[PDB]
Amino acid sequence: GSHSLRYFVTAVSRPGHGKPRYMEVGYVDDTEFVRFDSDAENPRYEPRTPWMEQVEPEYWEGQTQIAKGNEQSSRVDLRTALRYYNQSAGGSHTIQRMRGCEVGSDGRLLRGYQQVAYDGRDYIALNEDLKTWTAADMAALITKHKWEQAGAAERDRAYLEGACVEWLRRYLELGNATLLRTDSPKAHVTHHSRPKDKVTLRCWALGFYPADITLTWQLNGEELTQDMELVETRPAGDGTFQKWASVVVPLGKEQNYTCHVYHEGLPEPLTLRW
Amino acid sequence: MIQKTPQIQVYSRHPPENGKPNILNCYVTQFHPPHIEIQMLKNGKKIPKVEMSDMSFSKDWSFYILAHTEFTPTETDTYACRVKHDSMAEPKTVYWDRDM
Amino acid sequence: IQQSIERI
Ligand SMILES: [Cl-]
Repeated sequence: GSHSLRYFVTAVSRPGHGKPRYMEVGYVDDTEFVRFDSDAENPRYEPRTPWMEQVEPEYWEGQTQIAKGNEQSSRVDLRTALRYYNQSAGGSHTIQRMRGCEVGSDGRLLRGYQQVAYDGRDYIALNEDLKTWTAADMAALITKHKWEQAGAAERDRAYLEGACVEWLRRYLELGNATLLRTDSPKAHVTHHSRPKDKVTLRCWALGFYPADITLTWQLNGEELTQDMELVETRPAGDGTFQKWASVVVPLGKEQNYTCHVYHEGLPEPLTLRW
Repeated sequence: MIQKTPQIQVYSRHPPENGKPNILNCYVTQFHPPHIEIQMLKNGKKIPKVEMSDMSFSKDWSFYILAHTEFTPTETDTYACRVKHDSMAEPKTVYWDRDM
Repeated sequence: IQQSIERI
């Protein structure tokens, strides 16, 4: 498969109410594994999975120091943006950054990411070539120039192609048991009679990982789109995911509809009927 | 500031069985700004000390959080998540429905 | 491993 290591950074100003709130979150493959929270009684990077607890203590202190530098920086950034955009004082504003690498099963870099949003909108992003920037606006053009002049892109390229990839591997081998597992969905169909002569068929998928799944309903032998609902895929909170798709069909015609569940952890897709 | 309205799902961790310890989730997504007030309700009343995940945000920048607490479903007890966010004039309540 | 971020 392909895997990714990703860092998500949030800074939120709260004028009058003290210094900005600041957070960093690390993800391996969409599992949260490290976190830095300024609200902590004693803020610092900490492990978020049992498997992260086995790394050298040298690991943490260093990363904590890096996060603290990021937090002081981000506080300056919030002030900077207010100035670039000429925004009124006294409101809350947010900076977000995502940076990470996505690597194919051959250990090669498929993609490196470096991007920033201000107040929830694209601000600046490192292009796929890992050498040039895309500024979303006038304000971001000032950062683009600063960053070119400071040789930021090359610092980022080096990290994304080297360290980012190298640590992904440590982490993968570290959380071995649980990161690479597959839990296939357990499926079933429920049945409900609504007004007039309608029946709701709900096709359920539970306890699966990874999150990626497809559920479809077929009438006679082709898929449906109207009379259908599917909920966004959701965490059970224990590392598995849930989804369902329902369809409304005529009463006494339930037997003509089948539900199909597609998931990598299945020797082949599931077919259910009421 | 473009504000986006949180989307909410309330649902159990395991299939609900009356009288059996379970976990109840309020999954709130696609919102901006990050500040949000979530409360979980039993019979209309605040449940005490419920757990919140680390807020994060998704590839589209929008934020999300999972609120969860122990609960034991009964025939009559009802459950709800109540969300208060700047993007909405009024708090929004979604009730736990056992076949959803 | 996280690195340090460039100022805006
Ligand atoms: Cl019924």
